[PDB]
Amino acid sequence: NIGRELTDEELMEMTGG
Amino acid sequence: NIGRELTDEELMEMTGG
Amino acid sequence: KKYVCVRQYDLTDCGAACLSSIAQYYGLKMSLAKIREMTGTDTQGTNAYGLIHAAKQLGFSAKGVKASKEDLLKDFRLPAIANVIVDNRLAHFVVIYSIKNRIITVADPGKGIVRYSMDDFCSIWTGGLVLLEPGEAFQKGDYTQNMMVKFAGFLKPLKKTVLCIFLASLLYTALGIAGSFYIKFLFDDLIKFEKLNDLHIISAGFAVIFLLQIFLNYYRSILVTKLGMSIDKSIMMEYYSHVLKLPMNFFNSRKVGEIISRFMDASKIRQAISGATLTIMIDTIMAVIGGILLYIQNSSLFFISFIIILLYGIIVTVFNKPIQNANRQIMEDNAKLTSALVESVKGIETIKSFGAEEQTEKSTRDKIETVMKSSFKEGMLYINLSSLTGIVAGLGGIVILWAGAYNVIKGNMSGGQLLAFNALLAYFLTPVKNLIDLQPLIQTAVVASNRLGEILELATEKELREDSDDFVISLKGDIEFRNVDFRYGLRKPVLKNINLTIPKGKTVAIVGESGSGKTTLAKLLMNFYSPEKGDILINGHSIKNISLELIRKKIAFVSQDVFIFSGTVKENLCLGNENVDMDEIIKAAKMANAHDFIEKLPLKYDTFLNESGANLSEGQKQRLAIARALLKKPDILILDEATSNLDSITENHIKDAIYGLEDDVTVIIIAHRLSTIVNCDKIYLLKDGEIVESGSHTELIALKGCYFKMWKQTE
Amino acid sequence: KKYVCVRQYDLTDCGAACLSSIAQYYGLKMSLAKIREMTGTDTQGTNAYGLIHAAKQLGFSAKGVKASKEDLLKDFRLPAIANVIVDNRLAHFVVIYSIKNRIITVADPGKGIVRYSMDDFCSIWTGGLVLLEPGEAFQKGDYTQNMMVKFAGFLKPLKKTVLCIFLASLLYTALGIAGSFYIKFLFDDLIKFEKLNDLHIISAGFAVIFLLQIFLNYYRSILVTKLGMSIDKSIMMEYYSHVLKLPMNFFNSRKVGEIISRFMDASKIRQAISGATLTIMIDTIMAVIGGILLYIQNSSLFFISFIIILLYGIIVTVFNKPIQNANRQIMEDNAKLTSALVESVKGIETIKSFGAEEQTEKSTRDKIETVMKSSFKEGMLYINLSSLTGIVAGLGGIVILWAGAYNVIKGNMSGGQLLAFNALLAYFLTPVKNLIDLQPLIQTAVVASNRLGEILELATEKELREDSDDFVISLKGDIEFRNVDFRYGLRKPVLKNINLTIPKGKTVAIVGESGSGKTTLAKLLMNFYSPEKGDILINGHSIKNISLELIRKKIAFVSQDVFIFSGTVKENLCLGNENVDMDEIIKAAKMANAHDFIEKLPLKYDTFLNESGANLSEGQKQRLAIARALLKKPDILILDEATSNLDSITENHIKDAIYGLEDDVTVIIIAHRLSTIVNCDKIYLLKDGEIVESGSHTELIALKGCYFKMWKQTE
Ligand SMILES: Nc1ncnc2c1ncn2[C@@H]1O[C@H](COP(=O)(O)OP(=O)(O)OP(=O)(O)O)[C@@H](O)[C@H]1O
Ligand SMILES: Nc1ncnc2c1ncn2[C@@H]1O[C@H](COP(=O)(O)OP(=O)(O)OP(=O)(O)O)[C@@H](O)[C@H]1O
Ligand SMILES: [Mg+2]
Ligand SMILES: [Mg+2]
Repeated sequence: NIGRELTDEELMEMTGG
Repeated sequence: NIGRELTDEELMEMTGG
Repeated sequence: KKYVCVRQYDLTDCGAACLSSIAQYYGLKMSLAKIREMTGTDTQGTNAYGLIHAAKQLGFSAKGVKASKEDLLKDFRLPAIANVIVDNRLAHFVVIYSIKNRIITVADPGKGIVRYSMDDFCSIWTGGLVLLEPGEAFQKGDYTQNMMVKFAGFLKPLKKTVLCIFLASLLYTALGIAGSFYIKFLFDDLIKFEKLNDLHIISAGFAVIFLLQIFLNYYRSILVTKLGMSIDKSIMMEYYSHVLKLPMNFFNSRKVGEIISRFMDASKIRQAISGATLTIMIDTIMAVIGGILLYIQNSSLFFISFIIILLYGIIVTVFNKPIQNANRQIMEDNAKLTSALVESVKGIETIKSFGAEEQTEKSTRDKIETVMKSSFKEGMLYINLSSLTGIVAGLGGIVILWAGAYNVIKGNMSGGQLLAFNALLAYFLTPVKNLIDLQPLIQTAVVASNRLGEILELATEKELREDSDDFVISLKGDIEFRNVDFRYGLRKPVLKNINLTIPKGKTVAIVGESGSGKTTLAKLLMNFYSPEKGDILINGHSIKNISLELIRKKIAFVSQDVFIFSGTVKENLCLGNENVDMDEIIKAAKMANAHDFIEKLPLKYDTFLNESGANLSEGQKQRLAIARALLKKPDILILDEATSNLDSITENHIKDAIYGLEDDVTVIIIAHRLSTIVNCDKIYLLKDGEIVESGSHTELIALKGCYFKMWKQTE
Repeated sequence: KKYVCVRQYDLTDCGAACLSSIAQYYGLKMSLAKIREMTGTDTQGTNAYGLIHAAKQLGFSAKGVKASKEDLLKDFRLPAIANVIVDNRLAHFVVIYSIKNRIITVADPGKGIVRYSMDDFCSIWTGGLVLLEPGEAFQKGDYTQNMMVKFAGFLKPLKKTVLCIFLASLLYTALGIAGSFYIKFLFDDLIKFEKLNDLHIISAGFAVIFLLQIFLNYYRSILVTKLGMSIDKSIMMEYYSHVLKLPMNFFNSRKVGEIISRFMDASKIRQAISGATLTIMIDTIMAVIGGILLYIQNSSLFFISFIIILLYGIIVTVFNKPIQNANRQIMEDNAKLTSALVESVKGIETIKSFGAEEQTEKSTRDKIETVMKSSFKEGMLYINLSSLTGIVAGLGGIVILWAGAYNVIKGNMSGGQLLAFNALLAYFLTPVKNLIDLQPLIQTAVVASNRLGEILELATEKELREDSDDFVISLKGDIEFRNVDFRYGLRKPVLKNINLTIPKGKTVAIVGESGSGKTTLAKLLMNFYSPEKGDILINGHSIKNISLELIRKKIAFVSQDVFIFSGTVKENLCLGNENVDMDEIIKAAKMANAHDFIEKLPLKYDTFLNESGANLSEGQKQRLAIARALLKKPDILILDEATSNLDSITENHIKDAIYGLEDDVTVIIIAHRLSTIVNCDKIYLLKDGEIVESGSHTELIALKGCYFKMWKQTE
């Protein structure tokens, strides 16, 4: 669990489906 | 020849399916 | 004389089918497609004006009369075409044939011929009558032909595969005949005389015979499948290749679904044109051979087999029609249920707000009840057929044994011949059963073939024109419209004969608003539709007599709505023109300013568009389209600016580009706002299909005309 | 340990299946719908934030990690969710299970578990990872059972019919087995002893046996069809009745197609239950009887017939899967071709403008080539299966005859026994064939049953709320929002913290722009959603406590996009309320200005209404909706603008209706123009999720605020 952290804005922009 | 004469615009209104 | 009714192929084709039925009643059979053309049927429906105009064009003296309520006057000739409001949703057109003893006969194109009484017919139909009479211009003729004859021409070059299939199938039945005699050989010699050494050898021999039979079946099946795929692909590709070359009016008339469904219809006739011909060629001859074999085997038992086949044929031909009548009703009722259910899921907001879910639940239950009633009604007839066939099969099976036993006891044949006949009955019964069962396939395949081929027999778009291209190979010249009037079909004319001039290498704008044309005139210049009165003049020559391929390849067009095809930008830009270097593409991207968009993309030009450029914005799509127009480097350019997404950010870029053309190429701009047309040299306003005035911005402002009011409304 | 991956039931549920699979990988099974609603899947797709949200509530200690180019270190706990863009068309989610030795294993929800290497996989997925770990406050539990157990509950009340199928089914074969023995009797009692009269008697005896068998077959089939209809109707009806009682978020998540396809899914379960519960109960018994009888007849050839069945079953099982994969590939490629055909037909305008007919023709030919290659590849698979079945079916018969003859020569069995045996082998071969052929039916049926039962188990709308009804007879009171916050889904909350107050019986207007949830407040007051923070106070009482049915029957709401259902005006206008007199209907029509377009209608009593009728105009639809709203006779009404069809003249009639209602009722109008709101007592302006200020026109103008700017923008 040492990977680079990702912000919540990218999580919102991540539109999977 | 019996019946009421129909105008051209009324004929244009006559629509089928 | 008998009554003939033409069946409808499409859902919006009630007007033309009745006219075709009348034509055949007067002995003029012509393809329904050529009727549908001249009638001008659209997606919505058919105007009676089209029917009357077409009838007069053919030669039928046609009179449109509002049919009175009292219709017991035998003063006009029959039959006649009239409308019927069968349901509130859809009007319809039908043909009334004759009246006898106050019973009317009506040929509904949807459902054959139906008879009505005075009480229920007058209720359904609305006052309408079109009297049609042969006026000494009509001629009894025939233009229609046998379409399957044309379609066999694709099968003819495939002689090798068909001959190999025929030979393999013949050998298959021969091996079956040879192998069927095992019971007779067993019960005559082998069991009675006890020859084990012979028993083993005979068993092995018949095993290898059967194995060879199965291998031959495999080899035949592979060729049959390959031949079917080949014929199917050939038909579909030929159909599509022909369809792609038609004038646009065909595509405006019909929907996309009615053009796509022909692809399924092609695989609908592949199975006919392969299996039906193979069965006719093979199974008939094999049934004949089996007939002689059984006939020399026994006569009375052959007569028993014949009566079995006769009963089977009688039952099948009796129940062929009602099962279709039930099936069509089930299909209609199922569609009616589905539409009314989708209407219930969509209106969730109302159905939950008003607290009316019980009201929709009861209705849906009473509709599902009807669906199940129709299905059960069909199921009863189906099971009746199933039980009646089994009764015949079993009674025949027992009677065969009874007759054989009688014959062997009286001393006419031996024991083995009876069981040999029972084994061999397969090769004489199954082919005949296949022959009888094949009839509905041909019955529907002929209609499918006609529906597919009526399109193919239509004349394509190239040969309508007559051109002299060798004299003039250059687009350059003055554009002139003189007394030009064009109409889409049989509706009100959109344009009226006008006098317009467009000079060489000059900047002209055409503004149109409030429903006025701005694209109709452009497509008319593009030779999409043939002008009826007047001509379009280029450099002292009418455009009609120049090669169409050059004209479309020398005029660049940007539609009001843009279309992007599934693929990559690299191939999307140079659509229709290969042998293109990257240098001029990059130059065009400079003048099109698409470069600002390519850097952020993962791949520069190899970027795949997901689905028709769904990721792009319409403003960006328009810019890409502009680039396509520029790549042609055409003599004439036609633009339609974006409505609101220009944002005066790409507007200056477009002005810079059109200034930077740096050649005397003709430019046409169409827009609904007057902001930028100030720089344009001449501007023309089209009001209700009329060019009232023609001039530049300053003079038009000085005239204090309607253009002045439009400018003040804009600013 | 064991790897688990859950398939897709629908097409938009890619995100939910991954989380379900990860949960099951750690012993947590949940109905896919219950995790689907919790993660808040939308129509478009799933945002990773929803996955993290549901994970951290479920027990997993999730983390959203920006996956780098190197993700090979053995530091984070496997398995983990990854996001990919499949062939650069649309986003998708998979899960990474094992990473070792330059090999990646991903449990794609679309397919089975698939293995990739470093480069090909690393190319496709654009970073991003979701770490999941079952830390504290986690428990291994399963909330899902077997859905079929529930569905047999529909079969249980219809028990008496089933036995009538079963009782007949025995009496069928009990006769049929006798009917086979005829061939033996003839070859024993009749061929050798030439008993003519006994032959005549036995012929009629076996004939009447066969007719009795056919009659019993008819009687069985009628009952089977009726039972199937009953079960199918009950299943569909129960599902449709349950669907209507769900909150709106269910309907906003999914589309209309995924609710309708559930009906075909239910139709599938009818066949599943009928076929299984009949065959498993009857055909195994028939097989047992046949096996015992033939073991009595001869032991060795019974073992021959057993190996025949074993080989047939092995052949079917080995070919079950590749056929399915080929069928899936064909179904994908056919749609991928249909897309290109539809696009080309749509864009033929551009195609003809640029003269690129060859460019589309070649691409379509290449895609047709792919379709035909797939079709032939699968056709060869059927050819192989049919050949391998035929080899067994024929060689088994040949060796059966060979062994029978060999046993006859040895003197162990007679010829009549051999023929009766060969004839009776059908009753032991066909039932086993039916049992083997039914395995795919159960395989698809269990998936369909789970898919339909997930919706059924989901919580109904009524059950969620807590009620206190007898305390509050009357709705009357002040409307207030206390610190109410709301979000549609995973989307950023559109509605923020607001504070609003509405007095008794006053006219209120709501003005908003650019979609700031102006209509959202109306639906929230209608209690379609529930505010997670804040509450709505009426008469000093929170809405959550008041009974839902009384609210929904006593709130008036008119949709901004009006909807009318097909039928007749008389019942469509009074949707929801039955036992309605014509007097109040006509008074409502008078006050709603609805009667004046009733005279032109064909019949006032029965004006048949069509869906999307050309006669219907949106103004008339909205007038009808307003008529329904006034017919509900509440004190609380919500209305939206006409926005078209002479809004100025309709304004006078609307003002006559609200003023002429003559009661202290509350009305809320939502509009984007300030013209009519001038006389409104209280107006509320909404900007980007916040009420800027509360008041009337005069002080808002005097406030020198933004409302001043909008008013000057209007004029
Ligand atoms: N083949 C056709 N081409 C164009 N318009 C057609 C055609 N058939 C019928 N119409 C109708 O003719 C009317 C006028 O079409 P026209 O080409 O003048 O459009 P327009 O006013 O320029 O509209 P837009 O600016 O949206 O293109 C429209 O109502 C349209 O539906
Ligand atoms: N399925 C949906 N239907 C409507 N709005 C949705 C939906 N999903 C998300 N939203 C969001 O909900 C918010 C409020 O939608 P609402 O229906 O209240 O629009 P509105 O304020 O009436 O706008 P408009 O007047 O432009 O229709 C918007 O920000 C919208 O993007
Ligand atoms: Mg236009
Ligand atoms: Mg809205």
